[PDB]
Amino acid sequence: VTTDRSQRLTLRFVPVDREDTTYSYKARFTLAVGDNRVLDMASTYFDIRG
Amino acid sequence: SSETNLTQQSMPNRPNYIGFRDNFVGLMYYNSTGNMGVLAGQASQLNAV
Amino acid sequence: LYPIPAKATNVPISIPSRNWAAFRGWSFTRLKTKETPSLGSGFDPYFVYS
Amino acid sequence: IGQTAVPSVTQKKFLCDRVMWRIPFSSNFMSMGALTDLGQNMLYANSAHALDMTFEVDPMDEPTLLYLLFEVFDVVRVHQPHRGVIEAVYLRTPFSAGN
Amino acid sequence: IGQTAVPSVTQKKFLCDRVMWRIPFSSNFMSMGALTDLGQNMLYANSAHA
Amino acid sequence: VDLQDRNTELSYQLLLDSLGDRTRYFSMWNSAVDSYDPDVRIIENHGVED
Repeated sequence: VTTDRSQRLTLRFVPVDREDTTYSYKARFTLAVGDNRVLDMASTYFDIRG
Repeated sequence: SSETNLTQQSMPNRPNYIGFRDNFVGLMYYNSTGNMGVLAGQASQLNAV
Repeated sequence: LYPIPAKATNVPISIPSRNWAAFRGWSFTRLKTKETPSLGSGFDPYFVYS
Repeated sequence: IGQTAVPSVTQKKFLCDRVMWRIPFSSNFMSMGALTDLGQNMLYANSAHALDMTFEVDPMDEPTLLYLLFEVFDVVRVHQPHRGVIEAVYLRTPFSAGN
Repeated sequence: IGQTAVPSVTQKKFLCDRVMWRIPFSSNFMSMGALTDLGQNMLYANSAHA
Repeated sequence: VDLQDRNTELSYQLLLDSLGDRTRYFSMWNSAVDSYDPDVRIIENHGVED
């Protein structure tokens, strides 16, 4: 069921690129799912501060 | 300031509640071909969305 | 489009990782900012030129 | 000029102005077709690459822009199957934006 | 120094004049071989990290 | 399906030159290319026949 290798439960990524136009904002992330892991995309969200 | 202006009356300004929409509706572009989001397998770059 | 500050002389730029299949090459040129409107808006109040 | 000509130094420069500078991504810089040979190597390369460019440029007293064109296939295809309707598929091969 | 010695504060530093600092990409920081154990790990030999 | 990083106006000015001759003016499409006097641009100072 559970691994006993050292491994994070939660990852935070930062925009590899961003754009800041007059009417909208873009961010690009390299979402990297490593070997022997699987990501239920329902667990993801974008954390915005402003 | 004047003797007539003692007789002014004031009324509270109308309540106006401002915040984000339910579930953050509208904060992300969905259903717009002009600003379409991307979830693509690097390095084929075929967008899955 | 990328900004060149007043009296700057090296203008570095980078593209985040992507795929270059059917890529054709580059063309490039230099513009003044006051002679360039931003098309990202319905109107450009900083475009003081004609 | 003449018999009293002052000691002298030379300045060489050029213009070309309606132009914008071009660099073909092609194994030798010729036009051998619209879809270049390196553009096809990068298909069968099946891998992502990053890019840096550094432009060195003369200083100017006023703010200026570098303008780049990443040359690309930006295209549409258009279908018209009944009296009422039109349906367009767009593509942009490098630097895509969806469908 | 001496009987009229003045109240004093200590300052500490080091010099290192021909070295260049090193950080081995080795799982325990030792040199066990010229091709390290992380440089042929399951992760770093398979996936394109940033 | 338009995009913020296309340049349709410039693209037309180049395609018209590739199709025909821009030195011929046409009032219908207000077609009359921006030009300069080259003798102003690059001064040929022959002096004067005086």
